[PDB]
Amino acid sequence: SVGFGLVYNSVAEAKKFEPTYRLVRYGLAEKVEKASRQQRKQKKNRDKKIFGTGKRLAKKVARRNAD
Amino acid sequence: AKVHGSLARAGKVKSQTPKVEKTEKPKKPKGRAYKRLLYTRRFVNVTLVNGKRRMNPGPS
Amino acid sequence: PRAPRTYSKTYSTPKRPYESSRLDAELKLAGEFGLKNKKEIYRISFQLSKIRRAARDLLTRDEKDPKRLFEGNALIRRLVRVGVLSEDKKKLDYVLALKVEDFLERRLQTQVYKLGLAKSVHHARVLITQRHIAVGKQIVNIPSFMVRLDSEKHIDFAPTSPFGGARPGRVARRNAARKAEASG
Amino acid sequence: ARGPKKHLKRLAAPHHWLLDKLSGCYAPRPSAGPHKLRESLPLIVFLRNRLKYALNGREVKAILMQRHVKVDGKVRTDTTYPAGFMDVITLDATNENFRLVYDVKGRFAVHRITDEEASYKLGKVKKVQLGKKGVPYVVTHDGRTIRYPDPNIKVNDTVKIDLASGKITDFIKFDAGKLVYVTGGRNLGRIGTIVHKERHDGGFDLVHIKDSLDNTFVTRLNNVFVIGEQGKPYISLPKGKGIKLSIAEERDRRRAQQ
Amino acid sequence: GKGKPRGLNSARKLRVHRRNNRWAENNYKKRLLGTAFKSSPFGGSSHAKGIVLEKLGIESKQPNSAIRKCVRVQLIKNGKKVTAFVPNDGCLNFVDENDEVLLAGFGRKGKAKGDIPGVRFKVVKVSGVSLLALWKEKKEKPRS
RNA sequence: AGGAUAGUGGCCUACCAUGGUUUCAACGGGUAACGGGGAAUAAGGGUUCGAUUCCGGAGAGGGAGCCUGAGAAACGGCUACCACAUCCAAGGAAGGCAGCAGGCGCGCAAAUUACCCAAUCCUAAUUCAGGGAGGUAGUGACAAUAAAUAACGAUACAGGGCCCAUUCGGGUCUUGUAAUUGGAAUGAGUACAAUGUAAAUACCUUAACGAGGAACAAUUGGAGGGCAAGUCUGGUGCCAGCAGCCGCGGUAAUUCCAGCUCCAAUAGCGUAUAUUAAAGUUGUUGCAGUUAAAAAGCUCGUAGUUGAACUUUGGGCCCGGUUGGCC
RNA sequence: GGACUUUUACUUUGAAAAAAUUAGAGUGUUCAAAGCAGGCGUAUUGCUCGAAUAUAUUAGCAUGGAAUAAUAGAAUAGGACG
Ligand SMILES: [Mg+2]
Ligand SMILES: [Mg+2]
Ligand SMILES: [Mg+2]
Ligand SMILES: [Mg+2]
Ligand SMILES: [Mg+2]
Ligand SMILES: [Mg+2]
Ligand SMILES: [Mg+2]
Ligand SMILES: [Mg+2]
Ligand SMILES: [Mg+2]
Ligand SMILES: [Mg+2]
Ligand SMILES: [Mg+2]
Ligand SMILES: [Mg+2]
Ligand SMILES: [Mg+2]
Ligand SMILES: [Mg+2]
Ligand SMILES: [Mg+2]
Ligand SMILES: [Mg+2]
Ligand SMILES: [Mg+2]
Ligand SMILES: [Mg+2]
Ligand SMILES: [Mg+2]
Ligand SMILES: [Mg+2]
Ligand SMILES: [Mg+2]
Ligand SMILES: [Mg+2]
Ligand SMILES: [Mg+2]
Ligand SMILES: [Mg+2]
Repeated sequence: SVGFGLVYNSVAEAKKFEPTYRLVRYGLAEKVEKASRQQRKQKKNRDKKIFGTGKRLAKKVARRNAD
Repeated sequence: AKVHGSLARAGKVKSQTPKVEKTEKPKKPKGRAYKRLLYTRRFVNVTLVNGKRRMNPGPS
Repeated sequence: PRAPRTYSKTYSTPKRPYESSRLDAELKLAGEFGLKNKKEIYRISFQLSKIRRAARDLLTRDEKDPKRLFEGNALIRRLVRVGVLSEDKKKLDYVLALKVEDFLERRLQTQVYKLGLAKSVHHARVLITQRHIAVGKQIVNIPSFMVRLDSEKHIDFAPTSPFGGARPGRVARRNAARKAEASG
Repeated sequence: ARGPKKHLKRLAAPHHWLLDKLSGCYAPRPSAGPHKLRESLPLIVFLRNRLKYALNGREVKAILMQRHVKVDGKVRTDTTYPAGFMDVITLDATNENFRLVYDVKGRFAVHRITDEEASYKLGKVKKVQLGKKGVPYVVTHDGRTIRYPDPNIKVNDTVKIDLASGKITDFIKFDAGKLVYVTGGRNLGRIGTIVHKERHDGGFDLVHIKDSLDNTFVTRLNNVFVIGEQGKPYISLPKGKGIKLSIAEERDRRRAQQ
Repeated sequence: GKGKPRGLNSARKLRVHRRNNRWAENNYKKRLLGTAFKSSPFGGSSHAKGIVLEKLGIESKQPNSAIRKCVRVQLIKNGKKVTAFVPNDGCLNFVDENDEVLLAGFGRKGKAKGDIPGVRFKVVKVSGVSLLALWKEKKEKPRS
């Protein structure tokens, strides 16, 4: 079988130049758990609809919920 | 012209044919073995060469 | 919007479907060389038609032409390399005078049969398909291989196969299990 | 349509980049720079496809962003900076120096040069003009503007550039008996010692050009780059030195060394 | 001089003469007038779906004494009425009425084929099931 | 001459002249017409197609107008009208999938509301973020490439030479057939693992398992001719039906419906439609015109096509290249 | 740099005619359709060949030829040399 191999000068260079998928494949780093792409995009499209932080809107709707 | 007819006769012969069930035969090989057996049945075993090598004779 | 993969057809059906001369000639060829369709003969005749067309449109040009010299030498070299064309016949007209049995004589099936590890071209076919062969040190399971006139010194059984050792085999191991049961 | 294009599909890229037709729909579009995108070489394809020093655009970016590579003395940390003819590329790591010259097949070669040769470049002047306040200036083939030139420097001449400053050390004129580099067209890459040029006032001045093996040809004046007089060149020529071997003698040499 | 001009500057004459004499043909005139697009029931298509109106007992031509068991079917896209010959034996008992049939040409490129006077189409599928599979009972007719 | 434009220009305005195109096809109409690179078929010439992976245009439901900006007459940007159409506590508000999936219709006719930025590239203030662009997988007999569905023995018949030439005795070596029988070989298919990959599924590797027939079982069309392969059996009886064409069928069907056998191609085969060759049945190459279709009733005649011969030849002298030619 | 300089058609050569496709050179995708890869060492440090070429009409451009087919010239000499 035939492949491709890379040795570095140090694990510092290895961890600054190797991709994260190969690092977590070797078990050197931890694969960060993320929400799916659809959920991320839905969150971004929901946050596009608010102008600013939205805390004032949140307290106003929590006031207006009773009426 | 005759646009009419006897539409009750459709499928007459197909219904009248006695159902003859297929006999079960030894399995005939498929592929390179079949080309091999055709080659043998035509050339080295030339069994029926009657005058000019007929292929599907009548029983006579 | 990616570059399309190029593909080609490798054969051509004849014009007249049913003529007894072509039919029984190619059936003799298929029986003598152990083929499963007429498609192999059609493919070989297609390659031969292309080679003959190249030889024709090279011969229309006169000699001392760089294109004729270059591509005629290349084609002659490729044919004498695969061994379909003998070393004396290197004059670009024997290339036209070739026939399909010269090409079919270089397939791995008939080459195994000539080397005598099969005793029949059908035995060679099933051996090649069942991976009990190695043209160099690599297993090949294609009968239409067109050995390159240097590989016959290396056509032999595969090392990781029965008739090459290192394991008996499936039904042999089974029979060893059944006879060990009878031993018990 | 509607403005400038920012993409470049594969099968539309120039063929001398030797980009494979598979492995992606797109090609690295050279950014705007000193050269036309047709007669250019991005640093990504130069580092990845010619030198094999990287495998991805991500790795090329990782090389560039730490200011390793510099071209013409400037760092130029851009992935698609158009490197053109006779641009020098200095890699202080590995202490390597390349000069972008065409091989005779018409593609850019990995012509490793020394440091004293990397300390300069030649430029073909495209126009001489008078700037504001009567300052004369020239424009080289890579868009460099050099003010206060020698008054004898006319168009279609070659100037030697200091490459640390933008000054002119000396210059080669344009007439018969001058060693030229063919940069453009069918004869791109040959080197052929001008015999004479024909004028044709109204467009496309032609020049007749004969290599060391006496095989003559002709070229438009746009594609010619004079690089010195006959014999000694002002730069280091790559392997072959622009002979344009026929296919017959090429395969004879391939059968010779094998 | 064999009729036609032979001069080196006489290409226009030959071109327009060939254009007119090409109009004198059948397939060229038909393709350029678009009779398939205008005066064909199928509109130039290979097949067409329709709704069965009734069953006809169309007589064969002479010399041949037979009844060919065709059907009247109204095409969905054009609304045109069309007579289609149901091919095999007993297959008229699968296409009863208001069936949604597929029709094809018969192979004569718009001509009435044989002894069947004035039909040009054959039935291929009825209710989404093919007639030869129905005839060899590999399948059977759907609900309705 | 002026306005306007980023600029040229009837681009627009004022004044002035009467010009401009056309049988060398203007103008108008049609196109089931985006153009090209190209595709199919081709002895040559050619014929047909090109919505479609690249380039260049035009469009964002139909028109029109415009802000911003270097760049838009922009539509995943606004404004109006027209056509459809959404939600309302009827006051009003919000619309443009010819982007990716997907859903109705329309149809002879075309797939998942999946995963990911890991590659190819692009954008940004920018190594880092984003990208239904793109890639990956799913559906997929659109087309192409390779290629299983068995191989080898031993026994029982039937040959062809050769040893014996001792009656017809053995038969060595044989090429086929078997309600004869054996051990081997193998992948399809599961699957520990590893590889693979952004992560997976597959592929290539590989433990273990995994052929003996009733299995792990190859179809499609046909057997009068054209055009490969039945004067075999049963049924029907100008009926049913077959038949691209000629034709078969009316009580002895080589053509229908079946069985048996055989044939052609083979994981592919048939059918319909369109087109190419066949078609020298569009004829430039290369048709025909007395009678098969076709010389205009006859002559003149413009455009068009075509158009007699004739003008430096011959003789020398050298030079040097290629192919040869023993050497 | 000049003064002038009969006009073409035709044909040769060359520049130009995007890539992909087509033909085609090389190359073990295991064969092949493909792809443009790869190959060779003491494999411990590395070395190295490639990714050709051809066609791509017509139009336009430059160039050699000058037969073939046209065109013009000095004839009430307001002709050439000078
Ligand atoms: Mg770019
Ligand atoms: Mg003429
Ligand atoms: Mg004006
Ligand atoms: Mg005006
Ligand atoms: Mg249209
Ligand atoms: Mg486009
Ligand atoms: Mg637009
Ligand atoms: Mg719409
Ligand atoms: Mg708009
Ligand atoms: Mg939209
Ligand atoms: Mg959609
Ligand atoms: Mg059958
Ligand atoms: Mg039948
Ligand atoms: Mg026959
Ligand atoms: Mg008749
Ligand atoms: Mg028949
Ligand atoms: Mg039958
Ligand atoms: Mg012909
Ligand atoms: Mg005729
Ligand atoms: Mg007549
Ligand atoms: Mg007359
Ligand atoms: Mg006239
Ligand atoms: Mg004339
Ligand atoms: Mg010309």
